[PDB]
Amino acid sequence: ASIKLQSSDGEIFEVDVEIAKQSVTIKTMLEDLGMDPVPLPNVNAAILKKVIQWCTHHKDDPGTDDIPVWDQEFLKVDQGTLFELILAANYLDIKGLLDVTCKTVANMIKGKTPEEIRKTFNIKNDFTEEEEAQVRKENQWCEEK
Amino acid sequence: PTDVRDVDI
Amino acid sequence: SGRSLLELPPELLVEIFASLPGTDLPSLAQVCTKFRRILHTDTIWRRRCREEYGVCENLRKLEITGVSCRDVYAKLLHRYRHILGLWQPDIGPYGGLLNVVVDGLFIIGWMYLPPHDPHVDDPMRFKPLFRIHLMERKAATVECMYGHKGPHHGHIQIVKKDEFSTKCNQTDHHRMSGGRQEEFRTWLREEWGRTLEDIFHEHMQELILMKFIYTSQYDNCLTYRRIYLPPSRPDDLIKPGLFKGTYGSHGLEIVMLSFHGRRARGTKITGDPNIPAGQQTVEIDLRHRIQLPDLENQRNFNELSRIVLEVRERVRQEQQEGQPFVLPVGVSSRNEDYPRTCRMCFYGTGLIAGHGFTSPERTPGVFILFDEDRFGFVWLELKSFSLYSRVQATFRNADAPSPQAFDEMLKNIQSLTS
Ligand SMILES: [Zn+2]
Repeated sequence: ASIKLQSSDGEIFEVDVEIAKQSVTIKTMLEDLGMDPVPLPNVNAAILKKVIQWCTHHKDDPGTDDIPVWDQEFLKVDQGTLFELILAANYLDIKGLLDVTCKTVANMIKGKTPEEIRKTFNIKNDFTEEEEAQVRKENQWCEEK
Repeated sequence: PTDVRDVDI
Repeated sequence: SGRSLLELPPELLVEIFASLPGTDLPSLAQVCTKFRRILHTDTIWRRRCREEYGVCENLRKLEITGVSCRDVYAKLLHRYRHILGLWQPDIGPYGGLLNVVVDGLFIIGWMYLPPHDPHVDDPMRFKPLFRIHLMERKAATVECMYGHKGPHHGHIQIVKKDEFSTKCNQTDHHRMSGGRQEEFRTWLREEWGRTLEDIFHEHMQELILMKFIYTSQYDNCLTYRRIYLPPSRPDDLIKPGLFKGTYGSHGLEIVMLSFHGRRARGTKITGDPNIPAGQQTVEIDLRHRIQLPDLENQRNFNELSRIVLEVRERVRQEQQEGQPFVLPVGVSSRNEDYPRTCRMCFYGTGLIAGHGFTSPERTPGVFILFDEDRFGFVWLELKSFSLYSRVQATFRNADAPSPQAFDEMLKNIQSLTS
């Protein structure tokens, strides 16, 4: 019924087995490597709570390509957290969480200009003047009406 | 045949 | 806490970018060094080509030709997106069917022509009219494919969302060593499968010549207007789309069946100088079935006429305020192999006019359903039968945005020849 997971910062979580095994990484550490508790070096407690909350909600599940309301709400978090989830889901190998967190980012890009994308994700314009001119040219085809 | 006016179609 | 997009590993960035519309990728590429570098990755573009335009490119083809899916998306697919789909050329009253389609590193304009009169069941014929070819390191070329002397230089011009045109620049290629007569003899063989002899008799000899001369004055410098295939619908339907149909001495014409409540509509895709392309050739009233008698009563033309004119009357009242089948005696049918069994009949009217589309009018008739993809119309006042049969070919990019867009399209192509 329950196994133990260990956050990167040493906090231990009793978690339902079948829930935990939605992470294939965890399923492998438990069964193939015999670990208890499962040390998760790259996932901290705050993010692991959210990941378990997610996995708990989705424990019984057949998914689409449109983001269910519940998940939208779960992902009403700050960018940093959102990217932490992406990384966590990728390391833990939870396909459903990875998809939904990546679609969310993709929606944040959809339709934006280069400057709007920079402001959104705080990315610096690191092009040289010549490099910049060169990318513009390479991508004028997109305004072909 | 009824060519007398079949053409009108 | 803290993390940025820019810290995600590449594989993950590629997955996210690969999920976006290809039109967002160019903005992304201009955001920074790293995104520009990552967006070289062809898998991203190969996917964009698959999902947005239905094309899977062969990797071996790509390697041999030195072209990439980024190139394809930017310089072929996006560049020419507006000419893709299903088109009707503006050729006086004759019309036509062009399906403009993606194939590999080509975009191809395929002209679809009917089979030889009267073999309405035979498949559509199809020659290519133009192509657009992408090669490494250059813009895609536009070639005219008309003639017998191979691919050569052409031009395309995109006027609107819903109209484009083609120019051929080396018409010398449409010519033939045995002259215009051989051009004609050749065209006659493809369109009719007959010679000057079988046609010299007589009123069709004339119509066939006029058509050849008229259509060939276009030397494939042609404007195309957008058409759409009709919306499918479940209970409320018995199955829309393009059909090959007999139109007497004009030969076969292509006619689109579509449903609009308790009425079906037959719209001309190709036409003739009496009733041109774009017009409503036929209108079936789906709330006025007609019972089929035994064979011997089906043979009696006047019974059929009395019965049909009855229904016409009851219809004028309303608006004002399968078993064996045989045509009646004295009703002509170019086909003769019309099916001898049918599933049901309905009242309908057809559009007729004299040469030049003069003084068009609705005449009563009866629509006959044979099977899921063969139907007929008895032209009562002309004692004449038209036999129609579904175009089996499959068409890419031809669906309408919505039912109202279709209805709108119908009104534009009708007005063009009105
Ligand atoms: Zn040409």
